[PDB]
Amino acid sequence: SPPLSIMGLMPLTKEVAKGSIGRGVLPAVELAIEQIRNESLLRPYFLDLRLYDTECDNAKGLKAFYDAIKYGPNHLMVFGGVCPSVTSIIAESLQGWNLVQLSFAATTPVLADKKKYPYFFRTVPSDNAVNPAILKLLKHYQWKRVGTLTQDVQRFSEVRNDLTGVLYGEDIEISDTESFSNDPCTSVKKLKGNDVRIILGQFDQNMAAKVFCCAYEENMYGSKYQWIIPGWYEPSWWEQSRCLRKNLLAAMEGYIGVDFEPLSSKQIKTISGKTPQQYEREYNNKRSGVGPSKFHGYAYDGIWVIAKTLQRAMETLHASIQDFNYTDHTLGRIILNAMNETNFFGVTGQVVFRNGERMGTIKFTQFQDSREVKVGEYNAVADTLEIINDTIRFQGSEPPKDKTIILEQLRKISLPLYSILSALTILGMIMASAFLFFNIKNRNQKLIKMSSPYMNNLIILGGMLSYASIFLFGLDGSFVSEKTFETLCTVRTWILTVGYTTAFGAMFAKTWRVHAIFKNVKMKKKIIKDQKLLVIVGGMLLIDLCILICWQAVDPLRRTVEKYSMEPDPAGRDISIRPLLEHCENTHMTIWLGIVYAYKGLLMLFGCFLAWETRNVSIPALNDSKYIGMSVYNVGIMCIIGAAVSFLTRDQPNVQFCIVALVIIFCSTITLCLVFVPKLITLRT
Amino acid sequence: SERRAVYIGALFPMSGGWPGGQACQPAVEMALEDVNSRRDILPDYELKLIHHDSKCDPGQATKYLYELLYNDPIKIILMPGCSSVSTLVAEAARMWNLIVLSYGSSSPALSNRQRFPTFFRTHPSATLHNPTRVKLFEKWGWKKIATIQQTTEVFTSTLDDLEERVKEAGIEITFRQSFFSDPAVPVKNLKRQDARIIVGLFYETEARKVFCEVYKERLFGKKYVWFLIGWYADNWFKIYDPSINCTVDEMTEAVEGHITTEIVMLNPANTRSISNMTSQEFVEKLTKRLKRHPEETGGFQEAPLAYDAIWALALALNKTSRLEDFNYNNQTITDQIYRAMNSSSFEGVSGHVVFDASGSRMAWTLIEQLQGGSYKKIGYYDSTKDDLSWSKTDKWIGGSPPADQTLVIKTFRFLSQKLFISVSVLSSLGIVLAVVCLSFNIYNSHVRYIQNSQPNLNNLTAVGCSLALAAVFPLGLDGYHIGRNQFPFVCQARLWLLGLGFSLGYGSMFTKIWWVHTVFTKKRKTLEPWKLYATVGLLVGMDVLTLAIWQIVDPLHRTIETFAKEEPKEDIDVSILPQLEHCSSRKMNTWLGIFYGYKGLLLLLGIFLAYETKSVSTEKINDHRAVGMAIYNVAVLCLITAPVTMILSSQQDAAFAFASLAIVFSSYITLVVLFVPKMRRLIT
Ligand SMILES: *[C@@H]1O[C@H](CO[C@@H]2O[C@@H](C)[C@@H](O)[C@@H](O)[C@@H]2O)[C@@H](O[C@@H]2O[C@H](CO)[C@@H](O)[C@H](O)[C@H]2NC(C)=O)[C@H](O)[C@H]1NC(C)=O
Ligand SMILES: *[C@@H]1O[C@H](CO)[C@@H](O[C@@H]2O[C@H](CO)[C@@H](O)[C@H](O)[C@H]2NC(C)=O)[C@H](O)[C@H]1NC(C)=O
Ligand SMILES: *[C@@H]1O[C@H](CO)[C@@H](O[C@@H]2O[C@H](CO)[C@@H](O)[C@H](O)[C@H]2NC(C)=O)[C@H](O)[C@H]1NC(C)=O
Ligand SMILES: *[C@@H]1O[C@H](CO)[C@@H](O[C@@H]2O[C@H](CO)[C@@H](O)[C@H](O)[C@H]2NC(C)=O)[C@H](O)[C@H]1NC(C)=O
Ligand SMILES: *[C@@H]1O[C@H](CO)[C@@H](O)[C@H](O)[C@H]1NC(C)=O
Ligand SMILES: *[C@@H]1O[C@H](CO)[C@@H](O)[C@H](O)[C@H]1NC(C)=O
Repeated sequence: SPPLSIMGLMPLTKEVAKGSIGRGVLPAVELAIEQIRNESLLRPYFLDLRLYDTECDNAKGLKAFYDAIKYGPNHLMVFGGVCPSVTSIIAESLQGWNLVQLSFAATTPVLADKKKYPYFFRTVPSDNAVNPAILKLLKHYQWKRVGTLTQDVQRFSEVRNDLTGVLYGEDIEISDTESFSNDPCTSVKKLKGNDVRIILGQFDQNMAAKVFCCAYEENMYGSKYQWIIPGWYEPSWWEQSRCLRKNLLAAMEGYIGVDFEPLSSKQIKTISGKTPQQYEREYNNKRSGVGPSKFHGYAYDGIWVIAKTLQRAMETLHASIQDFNYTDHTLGRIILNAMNETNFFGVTGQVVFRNGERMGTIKFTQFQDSREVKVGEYNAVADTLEIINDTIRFQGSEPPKDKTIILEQLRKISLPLYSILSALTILGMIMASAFLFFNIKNRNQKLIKMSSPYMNNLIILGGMLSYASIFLFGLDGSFVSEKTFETLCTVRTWILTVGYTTAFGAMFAKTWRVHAIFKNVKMKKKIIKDQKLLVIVGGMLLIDLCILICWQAVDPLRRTVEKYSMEPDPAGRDISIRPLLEHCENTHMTIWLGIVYAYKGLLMLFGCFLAWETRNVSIPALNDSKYIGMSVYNVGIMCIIGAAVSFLTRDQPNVQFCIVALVIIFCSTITLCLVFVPKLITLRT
Repeated sequence: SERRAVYIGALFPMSGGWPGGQACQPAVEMALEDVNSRRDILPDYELKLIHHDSKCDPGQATKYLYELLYNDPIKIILMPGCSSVSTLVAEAARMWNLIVLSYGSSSPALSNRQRFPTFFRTHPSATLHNPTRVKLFEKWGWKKIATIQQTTEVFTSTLDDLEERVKEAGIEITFRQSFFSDPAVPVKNLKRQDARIIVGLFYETEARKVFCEVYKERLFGKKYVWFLIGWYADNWFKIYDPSINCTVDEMTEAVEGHITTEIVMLNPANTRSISNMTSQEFVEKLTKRLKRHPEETGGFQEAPLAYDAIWALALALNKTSRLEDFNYNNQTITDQIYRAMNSSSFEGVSGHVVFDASGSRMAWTLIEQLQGGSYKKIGYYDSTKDDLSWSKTDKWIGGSPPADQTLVIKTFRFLSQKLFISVSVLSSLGIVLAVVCLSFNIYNSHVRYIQNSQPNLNNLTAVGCSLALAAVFPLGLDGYHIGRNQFPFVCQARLWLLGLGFSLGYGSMFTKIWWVHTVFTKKRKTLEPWKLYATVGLLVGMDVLTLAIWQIVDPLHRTIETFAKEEPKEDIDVSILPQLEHCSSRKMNTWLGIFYGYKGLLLLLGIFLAYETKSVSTEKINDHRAVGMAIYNVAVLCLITAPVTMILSSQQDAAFAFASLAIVFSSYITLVVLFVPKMRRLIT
C-alpha cells in the first residue's frame, strides 16, 4: 500500500519534562493508528507517522523541522507541538509550504488570530475557554461585583484583558483590578480594603501557597468569599517555604478550580464504537509503564480528525498524493475547506470548529478538605452549565455570595426600665396639684405662716412644668409613634427652661430679700417690696423669654441624626447593623448652650454661697427660710451633677435618660418635701 | 585569477512595515564593489551576496531562511533587515554555528547574550537614548521626573532600563503611567499629579493627539520640560490631521520649547574613513544608484549603516585572513570569526565603530531643541567618554532651566521693636515704682498713719504685683535675644512665675476684704497675727500644687502652626509657608479653661464680697473704699481680657497688645490708686 506520510513533533527525551507528555500521548496515537489499520477507512492507502524530537527549544525545534522537511518524504500535514513558542513560530511559518498544523497542547490565546495563523488548528481548549464558563457560573447565582487578582505574566494579563471583553454587556462590576508581580500581600490588603465578595485569581503554582499563606494573615476567607482559581496544578500541589499547613488549609474551602476535562461524561458509544471506560482501560493497559498524561484524549481524537478530513478530501481528489509537492496551494486550500467543516462525535464530545477551536468541556472542581472533587461541567457548544448538587459543600449553611450589605435602625431604650419611670410620672404631678390646694387651704383658712401668696404657687408651677418636661422628654425621643417630635424638642425645651427658672426664681428672690432685710440696720417689713420681689422674678423671666426667642433665632435646632458605625453581626448573616441616634442640637450651638448654662450657673451659685451666710438668720417677718438653704444646697449639687452626667453621655441613650429622670424626680419633689415636711407635721400635731 | 567566491546571505524588506530594502540594497552593492575594488581587503577571496525580500514578515522570512540555508553553497554570515526577523534568526543561529549581523534592529531585548550569543548589529538599540537623558538630568539636578508611554514592547523594554539606570544617579521616578490610544486620562492623571518634567515614548500619529490634549488642558508653559524622541520629520506638527480639533498654530504654541534626543546616521565632520570617502560623495552615490527620490524612499537614513556594516565584517574576515572550507558542524572557524569581530574598533562612515560586550555599537546622539517653529541643535554626546559638548543656543523662559517644585518655610514674625519697647519701658516704670513703694512701706514700720497691724498683707501684695511686673516681659517674640530655641524653658518659667505672683498678690488682696466682711457679719479678734495671713497664704500655696501637677504629666511643648496657605508670592515658584509658634502642652486647652474657671471663681467671690461689705468700720478702717475700687477695676480687666488672649493667635497688634495692656494697666492703676490716700495725707 502507498503510504500517506505525516510528521509528529514531540518531546521524546528524558531531560525535558515535556518528554513525559510525549511519552504519555504516544500510546493513544499508536492505538488510534492501529485501529485505523484494522478498519479500512481508506482506498487503498495506509497512514504513516514519523516522530521528531524537539525538546521545545526554539533553535533545536526549527533545526529538526528543517531536517524533517529536507530529508522526509512528501508530507501532507504536520502534527503536534506542545511548547507555545515552538508552536507559534512554526504556525507563523506554515503558510509557505501550505500545510496544516494540528496541536493538542497549545494552550495560548495568541493563536486565536487567523490573520497571524490562517492554517493552524487545535483541539485542546485554550485558556480563553474558561471565560464564558465563569460568566455562566456568575450568572447562575446572580453576582455583580467581583475582584480580580492577576500575576503580571503575558498569558494571565491576556486572559484578564479578554475577561472584560467577555463580560462586556452584562450586569458585572469590576472594582478591585489589582495586578501584582511578587507582593500578593498588599493585593490582599487592597482587596480587603475594597472588601470585594469574589476573588478571581490568576497566577501560577508556586505563587499560590504564598498567596494563601499571607491571605491567612489578613483572614480573607470564611463564609463570606469565594475563590475562582485556575486549578490545573499538579495533584497535592500545596506541599510546595516557611509557612504551615494550619495557616494553609483553613483558606482552601469555597475554592473553585476551572480546568479542561480529559474524557467524556457518559458510557456512550464513540466514533470508535467503544465507550470511554473501555478506551481508558485499553489506554492504561497498553503500556502500563508511564504515568498517565492529561492529553491522550485529544491525542486520540486528532488522528480521527485528520483521517476524516482526508476522507472528505478524497472525492475532490477524484474530481481531478500523486499531484502535490510542497509548492502547491490549491490542494491545500481544498484541505482547508474539508478540514474547517469538521463536525462529529469523539471521546471529548461533539467536536466543532469556530475559527480554529472546538468548544470543550470545562470541569469545575472544589477542594473538599482532602482533594479536589469534580463538581460541575459546562459545554460551550450548548452553553448549558450542569452542576452536581448534593456534592458541593460550604462552611456556611447557605452558599455565601456575600456582598457587604448594610442595615440601620434607631437606638431603642429599655422598656421595663422606662415603664416604671412612666409610672412614677404621675405621682409627683398629682402631689404638686394637691399641695397647691394645701396652699389655697392656707388662703381659704387664712393664717399666713409663710411668705407672699404667690410664692409657693410659683414653686408648685415650676415643679409641675418640670414633671411635664421630664415626662415628655423621652416619650418623643425613643418612642417614634410621633415621628416629627424632634421638631417638638424645641417645643418642650422652652417649657423645661421656664419651669427651671420659675422654681429657682422662687427659691432665689425670697432668699435675696431675706439677705436684704438681714443686712439692714433699722427695719424692713413691706408688702409692696414683696410685689417688687415678684416683679423682680418676672424681669429675669422676661429676660429668659428674650433668650427663648434668641434660641429660636440662633439655630432652628432641627432633627439631626448621628450615625454611629461599628457594624457587628449577631447571627452570622452578612447584613450588618449600624445604629443611629437622634440629636436635637445643630452642633454649632455650643456657644449657645454654653452661655445658657453659664446664665443658669451664675443665677444658681448666688444662693449656694448665700446659704453659707444666712444659716443663723431666723427672720420671722417672712416666717420661712430655715430649711430653704438646706433645700437649695441639696438641689444645687444635683442639677450640676445631672448636667455633668448628661454631657458625659448619649453614648448610650438609656442610662442618660433614666439618670436625668432620677435626678428630676429627686429635685422637683424634694423641694416641696423639704419645704413642707415639718410644716404640716407641726400644723397637724 | 584565484578568486574564491565567499557567499554571504542577506535580507532586505522592500516594503511592508519598514521599507529599508529600497535603500540598503544599493548601499550594500556599493560596499561590496568597494571591497572588491581593493586587494588589501581581498587577499585571496571575494565576497558575494545572496538575498531575498521579506517585507518584515516572519512567515515569509522563515521560508526564505530555509531556502537560503539548506541550498548550495555554504553561507557564513547572515544579514536580517527588520527587527522580528532578526530576533527569529538570532534565536536559531546557534544550531548551525553562524554569526549574524543586523543593521536596523532597535530591539532593546536583543542585548541578551544567553539567548543570542552570536549576534551583532551596527544600528544601536533604543536604550542609548537613556544615558544621554540621565546626563541631561545630571546637568541640572532635577529629581522628580514623570514618564508616560504608549503601551508597546519597544517602550516598556526601554523605561525599565531607564529606571534601573537612573536609580544609581539618585533621581526618583514618581509617576509612571501608560496608555494605548486614549491620551485624555493619562494627561488628566499627570495634571492631577502636577509633575514638572515629562518624558514621552510614542509615535507621530498619537503624538499629534497627545499634544492636542496637552494644549487643551494647558499643561505646557513655564515649569514644563518635555522629552521626546526625534525621528519625526521636521514638519510633523504641520500636516493637516482631522483626527483632532486643535488648530495648527495652537498646536505650534503647545509644542514650543521641548528637547529631542535623536541619533546620528553619518559622520558629523567631513573627514575620510578607511573607506576613503566623505558624506557628500556618499550621498551623491546614493542619489546616483537609487532610482527613487531620497525624500520619498524608505530606510534612507539608516542606509549609511549598511556600508560600514559590510566594512566591519570585511575587515574582520581580512584579519582572520583555512577559510574557504567552512561547515556548520565545526566550531573553531566560528570562534575565530567571533574573536575577530569582538575587537572591532575603527573609523567608518558613521564615526567610530566599536561594539560593546553585548553586541550593540555605541554612537552619538545629537541633542536638539525646538526653538520657535524649527529644530535647532543644542549639542552632542558620547557615552564612553562623557564629553558633553555644547553650543549654547538653548533658549529658556528667562534663561535659567526650570526645575522641580521646592518650598520655603517662613517664620511668622512678631513685632519685637519700639512697640515692644514701649511695653518694656512701661513695665520698667511699674517695677521701679512698685519696689520703691514697697521699700518705703517697710521703712515706715515703726508707727504711721495706718498702724503696724494692717498693711503687711499690703506689702505681700506689693511683692506679688512686682512679680507680675517681672513676669510680664519674658513672653518673647520670634527669636529676638541672646540665645533662643529654649522656648519651652522660658515659657514654663514665665508661666510659673506669673502664676505664683498673681496668686500671692490677689490672695493677699482679697483676704482683707474677706475678713472685713467676716467682722461685719460677726454680730475684733484677729486671733493669731499670722493666722489669717498664713491660712490664705496656704490657700495661695494650693496653686503651686496645681502648677506641679501641670509640670508632672505634661509640662511643655513647642508646637508649630501653619495657619496660612503656601505660595502667596507672585513671581517665583518657591512656595512660602508661614509657620508660627506658641508654647503649649499635650492637651492644654481644657486645663487652661479649668484654671481660668478657678481664678474666675475666686475673682467673682471677691467682687460679690466687695459689694457686700461696702459700708463698714473696723480697726483697719482707712482701707475699704480704695481696696474695693481696686477690686472693681482688676476684676473687669481680667474678665474682659481672658478670652481675647485665650482664643487669639495673631500676635501682631491684638494678642500680646491686649494681654500686656491688661496686666500692666492692672498693676499700674491698682497701685497708683491704692497708695494715693496714704502718703499724700501722711505728709499733707
Ligand atoms: C582616496 O580618494 C581620493 C580622491 O581624491 C580625488 O581624486 C583625486 C584624483 C584627486 O584629484 C583629489 O584631489 C580628489 O579629491 C584620493 O585623493 C588624492 O590622491 C592623490 C594620489 O597621488 C594624492 O596625492 C592626494 O593627496 C589625494 N587627495 C586626497 C584629498 O585624498 C586618495 O588617493 C584616495 N586614498 C586612498 C588610500 O585610496
Ligand atoms: C468554515 O467554518 C465556518 C464556521 O463553522 C462555516 O460556517 C458555517 O457553515 C455551516 C454550513 O457549512 C452553517 O450551517 C453555519 O451556520 C455556519 N456558521 C455560522 C456561524 O454561520 C463555514 O461554512 C466553513 N466553510 C467551509 C468551506 O467549510
Ligand atoms: C588584510 O590582511 C592582510 C594579511 O592577510 C594584511 O596584510 C599585512 O598586514 C600587516 C599588518 O601589520 C602589514 O604589516 C603588512 O605589510 C601587510 N602585508 C600585505 C602584503 O598587505 C592587511 O594589512 C589587512 N588589511 C587591513 C588590516 O586593512
Ligand atoms: C571579548 O571577548 C572576551 C573573552 O575573553 C570577553 O570577556 C572578557 O575577557 C577578558 C579576558 O579575555 C577579561 O579580562 C574581561 O574581564 C572579560 N569581560 C568581562 C565583561 O568580564 C569580552 O567581554 C569581549 N568583549 C570586549 C569588548 O572585550
Ligand atoms: C439535583 O439536580 C437534579 C438535576 O435534574 C434534580 O433532578 C434533583 O431533584 C436535584 N436534587 C436536589 C436535592 O436538589
Ligand atoms: C473635537 O474633535 C472632534 C473630532 O476629532 C470633533 O468631533 C469634536 O466636535 C471636537 N470638539 C469640539 C469642537 O468641541
